Amino acid sequence: SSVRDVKTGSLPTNFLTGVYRFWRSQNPAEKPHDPVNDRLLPAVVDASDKRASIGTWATTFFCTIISCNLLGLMPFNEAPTSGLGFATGLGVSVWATATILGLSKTGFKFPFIFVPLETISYTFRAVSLGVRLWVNMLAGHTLLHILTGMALALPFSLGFFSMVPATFGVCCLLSALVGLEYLVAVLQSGVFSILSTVYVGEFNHDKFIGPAAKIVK
Amino acid sequence: SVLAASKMVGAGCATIALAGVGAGLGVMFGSLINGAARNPNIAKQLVGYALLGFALTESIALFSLLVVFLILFA
Amino acid sequence: SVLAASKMVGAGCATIALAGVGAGLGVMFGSLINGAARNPNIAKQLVGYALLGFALTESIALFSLLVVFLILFA
Amino acid sequence: SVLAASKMVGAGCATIALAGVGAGLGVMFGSLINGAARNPNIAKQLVGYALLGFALTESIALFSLLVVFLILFA
Amino acid sequence: SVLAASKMVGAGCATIALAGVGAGLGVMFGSLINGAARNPNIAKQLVGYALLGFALTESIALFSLLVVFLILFA
Amino acid sequence: SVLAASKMVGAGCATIALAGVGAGLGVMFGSLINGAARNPNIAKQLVGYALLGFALTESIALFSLLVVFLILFA
Amino acid sequence: SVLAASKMVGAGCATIALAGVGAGLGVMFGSLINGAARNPNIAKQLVGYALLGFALTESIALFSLLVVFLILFA
Amino acid sequence: SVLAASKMVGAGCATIALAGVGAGLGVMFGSLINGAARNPNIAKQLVGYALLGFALTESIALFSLLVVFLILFA
Amino acid sequence: SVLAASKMVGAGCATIALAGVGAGLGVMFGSLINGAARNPNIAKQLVGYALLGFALTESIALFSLLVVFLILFA
Amino acid sequence: GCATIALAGVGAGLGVMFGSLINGAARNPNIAKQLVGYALLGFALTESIALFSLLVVFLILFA
Amino acid sequence: PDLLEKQLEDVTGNSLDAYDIEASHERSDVLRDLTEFHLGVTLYNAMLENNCS
Amino acid sequence: EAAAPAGPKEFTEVWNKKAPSTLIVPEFPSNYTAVKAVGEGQVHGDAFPVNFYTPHSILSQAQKDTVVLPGVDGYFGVKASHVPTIAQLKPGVVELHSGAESEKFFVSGGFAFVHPNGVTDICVLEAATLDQVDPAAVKSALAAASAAQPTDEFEQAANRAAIELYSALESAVEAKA
Amino acid sequence: MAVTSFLGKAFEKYFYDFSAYEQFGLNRFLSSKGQYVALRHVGFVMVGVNVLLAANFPFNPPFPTIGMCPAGWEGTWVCQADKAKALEMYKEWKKSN
Amino acid sequence: SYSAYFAKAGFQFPAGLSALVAGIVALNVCTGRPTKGTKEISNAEYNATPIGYLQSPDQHPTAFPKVPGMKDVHGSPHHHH
Amino acid sequence: APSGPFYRVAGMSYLRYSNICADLLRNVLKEPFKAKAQARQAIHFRQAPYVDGKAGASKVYELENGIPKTAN
Repeated sequence: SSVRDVKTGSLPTNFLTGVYRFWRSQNPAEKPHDPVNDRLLPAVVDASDKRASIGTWATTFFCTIISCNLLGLMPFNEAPTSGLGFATGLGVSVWATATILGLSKTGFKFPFIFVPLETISYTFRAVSLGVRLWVNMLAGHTLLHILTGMALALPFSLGFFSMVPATFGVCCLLSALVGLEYLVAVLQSGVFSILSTVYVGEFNHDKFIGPAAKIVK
Repeated sequence: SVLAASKMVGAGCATIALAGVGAGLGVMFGSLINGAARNPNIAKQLVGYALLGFALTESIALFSLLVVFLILFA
Repeated sequence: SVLAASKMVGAGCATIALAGVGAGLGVMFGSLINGAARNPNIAKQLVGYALLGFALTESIALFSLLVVFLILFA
Repeated sequence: SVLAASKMVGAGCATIALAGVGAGLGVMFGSLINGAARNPNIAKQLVGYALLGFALTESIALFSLLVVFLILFA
Repeated sequence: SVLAASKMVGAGCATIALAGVGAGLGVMFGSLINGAARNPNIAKQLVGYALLGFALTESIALFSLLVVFLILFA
Repeated sequence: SVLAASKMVGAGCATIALAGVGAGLGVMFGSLINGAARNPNIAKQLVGYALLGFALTESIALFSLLVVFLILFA
Repeated sequence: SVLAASKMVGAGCATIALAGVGAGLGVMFGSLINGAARNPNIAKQLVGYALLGFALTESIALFSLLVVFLILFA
Repeated sequence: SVLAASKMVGAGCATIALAGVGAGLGVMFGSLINGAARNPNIAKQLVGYALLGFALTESIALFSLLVVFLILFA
Repeated sequence: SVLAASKMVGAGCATIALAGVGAGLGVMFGSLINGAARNPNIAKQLVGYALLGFALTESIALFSLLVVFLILFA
Repeated sequence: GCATIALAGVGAGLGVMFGSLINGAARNPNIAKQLVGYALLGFALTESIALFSLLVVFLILFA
Repeated sequence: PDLLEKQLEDVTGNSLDAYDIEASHERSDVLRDLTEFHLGVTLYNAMLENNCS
Repeated sequence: EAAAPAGPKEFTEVWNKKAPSTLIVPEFPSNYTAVKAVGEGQVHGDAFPVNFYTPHSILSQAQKDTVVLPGVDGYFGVKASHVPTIAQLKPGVVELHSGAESEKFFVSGGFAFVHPNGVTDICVLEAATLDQVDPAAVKSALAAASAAQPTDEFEQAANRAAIELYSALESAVEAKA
Repeated sequence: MAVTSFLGKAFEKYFYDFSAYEQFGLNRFLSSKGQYVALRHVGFVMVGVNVLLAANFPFNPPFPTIGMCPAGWEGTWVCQADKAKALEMYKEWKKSN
Repeated sequence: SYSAYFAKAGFQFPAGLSALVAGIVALNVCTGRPTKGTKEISNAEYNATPIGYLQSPDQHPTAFPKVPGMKDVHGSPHHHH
Repeated sequence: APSGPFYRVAGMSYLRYSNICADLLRNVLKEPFKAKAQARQAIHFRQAPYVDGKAGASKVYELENGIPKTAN
C-alpha cells in the first residue's frame, strides 16, 4: 500500500546493480547493420522483447543459490542446496527453461544414427547442471564431518588442552577446509548461473526485423 | 551378501575415472593461466572458455558419479 | 549371486573408460584457450571446432556408457 | 554361472581402451584448434585431416567394441 | 564379513582417483610459475586464476573423497 | 568352468592395451594438424608420412587383437 | 580374519594415489626450472609460487594418507 | 585346474604393456610429422629415424609378446 | 597347482613395466626426430645420444624382465 | 609380480630425460657434455626409484 | 607493431601468420622489437643515401 | 579491418590529386627489390638464397644449402623449403655451408626471417667472422662483468646481456672444429 | 540500562579498541596481525573442541575412534565398539554410579 | 542532512517475506502423508492404546546421548517378534 | 612495468640492447679489425626539441666509444 523509502547508493542496491549487469553482459544484444535511429528503434525494441530475460533469470538463480550455499556455512544450519531434490530441481528447471524457450521458437515440436547421441548429450545436462551443485554441496560437508570426526579422536583420547600439536595440525586442516567450502559455495553459484546463461542463450536467437523499405541516399 | 559386496568394490573401482578428469581440468586451468599471461587483454574471453571447458569436461565426472550411484543404490 | 555380483564390478571397471575422455576434453579445452590467446578474432571458429571435436569424443564416452548399461541392465 | 558372470566382468574390465582412445581424440582435436588458430586460411583442410585422423583412430574404438561384443555374446 | 571387507578393498581402490587431481594441480601450479615467469606485472591475476582452478579441481578431489566415505560409512 | 570364465576375463582385460594405442594415434594425428598448419605445401606428403606411421603403429593394435583370439579361441 | 586382511590390501591399493602427486610435484618443480632459466632475475618470486603449489598439491597427499589412516586404524 | 585358468587371466594382464608401446609409437610418429614439417628436405632422413625408433620400440613390443607366449605355452 | 598359477598371474602383472619403457622410448625417439630437425648437422651426435638413451632405458626394461622370470623360474 | 609395475614410471621418466637430452644437445652443441653430466647424474638419481622398487621385490620375495 | 601494421596485414586471415614466431615472448613484442629495428635501418639508410646524394 | 589498402600504386593514384601535378611520384623501397616473400619460386632444389645482411656490410647473398641460425630457443637449421619463420637470434654462430666448407660468423643477435618463397634474410648488427676475436679478452671482460652487479635493472640488464654474449662467445671459441 | 544501546556501545568498544594483540603485547612473539588471526582462529577451534568434549566427557563417541582410550577406562562402556553392547554396559555403570 | 530520516525507519523485512514463509510452511505441512515416522491408525486403536505405547524409541532420541542410540522412551514391549 | 623480454621490461628499447651487444662484440675483436671497428661505433650528433616553433634547448652527443650503457 505504502512502499518503503530507499536511500540512493545503498550497498545492496550497488551490489545487485553490479550483479544484474554482470549477468546481463553474458548474452549481449546483437548489433544490426543499419545504424540505430528512429527508423530502427521498433526493430531494436522488438528484438529486445523477443530475447529471453536471461539477465533476470540468471541473477535470480545466482541470488537463490549463493544464499542457499552460504546458509551451509552459518552455524546451526544446513545448506538447502545440499538436498538432492532442491539442487537437482534447480538444474532440471534451468534445462527445462532452455528447452521450452527453444521449443517455442520453432513450433513446440520436438526434434540419423548420430543425432540421438547429440540428444542424449543434451538431455544429460539436465542431470549435470543440478548434480554438480548438489555433489559439491554434499561432498565438502561430508568430508568436513569425517575429518572433524577424526580430529575429535585426539582430545577425547589424550587430555583436554593436552598434546596440542597433534590436534593443532588437524584443526588447521579443518579451518582450511571450511575456507575451501566458502570458496566452493561462491563458485558453484557462479558456475550454475554462467551455465544457465550459456544453455538458455543457445536458444536466444531470432530474426532482426529491420527495414523492408528504404529511401536510400 | 556377495552382491552387496561386489557393489561396494565395483563403485570403488568405478570412481577412479575421476582421476583423468581431475588431470585434464588441471591442464585446462593451467592453459588458462598460460594464455592469460600471453595476452591479458582477453582474459574474460579466456575465462569464459575455461568455464565452458570445465563445465563440459566435468559432465564426464558426473557420468562417472552416476554410474557410481547406479551401482551402489540401484 | 555371482552372475548378479560380477556385473557390478564389470561396470565399475567399464566406467574407467571415461577417465581418458576427461583428460582429452581437458587438453582440448585447454588447447582452445592457448590457441585463442594467439588470435582472439578467430575465437568463434575455434569454439565451433571445439564443440565439434567434443561431440565426436563425447560419443566415445557415450559408447562406454552404452556398454556400461548393457552390461548392467541387459 | 561363473562363465556367464566372468565374461561380463571381463568385457567390463575391457572398455577402458576407450579411455585412451578418447584422450587421443582430445589431444588431436585440441591440436586442430591450435593449428587453425595459427593460420585460419587452411582451417578446412585441417579439419579434413582431423576427421581422417578421427576415422583412423576410431578404428581402435570399433576394434575394442567388436571384441567386447565377442566377450559379451560370443 | 564379505561386504565389510569389500568396502575396505573398494575404498582403497576408490581413492586412487586422487592421483589424477594431484597431477592436475601439479601441472596447473607449474603453469602458474611459467606464466608469472613470462610477465611478472600481471603476476597477481594469475594466482587468482590458479586459486579458481584449484577450487574447481578440488571440486573433483572432494567428489572422490565423497565416494570414498559413501562406500565406507554409507 | 574357471578355464573359459578366466579366458574371457583375460581377453577382456587384454584389449585395454588399446588405450595407449588410441592415445598414440591421437597424438600422431593431432601433430599432423599443426604440421600441416605450419607449411601446407607438404600436407599430402606429410599425411603420407602420417599414414606410414599409422600403418606401423596399428601393428600394436593387431599385436593386441591376435592375442585376444589366442586367448578366446586358442 | 578377512576384514583385517582386507584393510591391509586396501591401504596398499590406497597409497598409489601418491604417484599422482609425485608426478605433479615433479612437473611443477621442473616447470620452475624452465621458468627460471628464462628470467633468472625474478626467480625468487616463483619459489613463493612453487611452495604454494606444493602445499596445495600436498593437500591431496594429505587426503590420501588420511584415507589410508582411516582404512587402517575404521 | 587353476593353473590353466591363470594362464589366460595372466596373459590378458600380460599383454597390457602394448598400451605404452602404442603411446610411444604415436608420439614418435607425431614428432616425425612435426620434424618433417619444419624442414621437409630432411624428411627421408627423418623417416629413417622414425623407422629406427619404431624398430627399437618393437623390441619391447615383441618382448611383451614373448612374455605373453611364454606364460601360455611354456 | 595354485602356486604355479600365482607365478603366471604374477608374471602377467609383472610385465606391465614394458608399457612404461615403451612410452619413454617413444618420447625419446620422437625427440630424436625433433632435435634432428632443429639442426640436421648435429644428427649423428643426436643418434649417439639416442642409442645411449635407448640402451640405458632398456636397463629398466631388463630389470623388469629380470623379475618376470625370477618369479616364474626361480 | 605387481610390485615391479613401478619400473614403468622409471622407464617413462628416463625416456623423458633422455629425450630432453637429445633436444638440449640439439640446441647448443658446444655445451653437449655438461648436459650429459646432468643427464647421468639425474639418471643415477632416478635409479634410486628403480632400486627401491627392486629391493621391495626381493624384500617381498625373500622376506 | 600492431598499432597499425598487423592491422594492415590481415586479409582472409593474415599474411603474418605464415611465420613461426621463434621469440622469447609473444608476437606483440617481437614486432615491437622488429619495427624499432626497421626504423633504425630505414633511418640509417635514409641518412646515408641522402649524404651521398 | 584493412580498409586502407595502401601501396606504391595507391599512393601514386591519390598523390596525383593533392600534390601539384608536375611533381613525379616519390620513390618507394619496393622499387629496388626484385625479391618478395609471396612471390613463389627461387628454390631450385637443395640450395636456397641466404641474404646475410648487416648495417655496414652485405656478408653473403649467394645461394646456400644449409644455414645454422642461433635462435633464442637454441641453434636451429634451415634447409631449402623450410617453414616460414621470424626468429630472434641470441648471440651465436651463424654457420653458412655450401658443402664440406663452412664459414662461421659469430653475430651479435638480431632477427632472421625465412619467407614462404624460401628466401632467408639473416639481419644482425655486428656480424664478425670468428677468426677475428681473441680468446683472451672475453673471460678478461667477463671477470669484470660478473662483478659490477647493481640494483639498476638498466645496468643489470646490460650486465645480463654482457655475461650472456660473453659466455656464448667463450663457449663458441673453445668449441672450434 | 537501555537494553540495546548500552549493549551496542559495549560490543562496539570490545570489537574495535579492545585488543589482546596490544593489551598482551605479543608483537615480540607474533609477527603481524595477519598471523595473529590465523592462530587465534585455530585457537578458537581448539578451545571449542575442548570445551565441547569436556562439557560431557563420559560419553561413548559417535565418531569412529582410532582404537584409542581416554584414561583408565580401557574396557568399559566409553570404549566398547558395538554401541548396543556399550549401552548394555552403560546401563550397569549407571546404577552403580 | 538526510541521515536522520533513515534512522527513523528501523529494521524492516523484505517486502514479500510473508508469502515466502507461508509458501515454505505450506509445502512442509500440506504434504499429504504422515509426519515422518508415524502411521495413520484406526480410531479404535488410538482410543485403546496408551500414549506410552503410541510412542516409539526411534522417534525420541536422547538430547545428548552418552551412548549413540540412547532413546528417551521405550514404547510397547508387545512386539511382533 | 612493461611486459616483454628482459631489456623491454627494464624500460630499454630493443635498439639500445642490440647495439650494446654489438658494442661488446666489437670491444673484443682482433687488433687488425678492432681499430677499424671503432669507425662504425662513434656517435657524434646533436639534437634540440622545438616546442613553440623555434625555441628549444640543445642536447649534444660526442660519443666515440659507442652507445651509452647507462640509462637513457
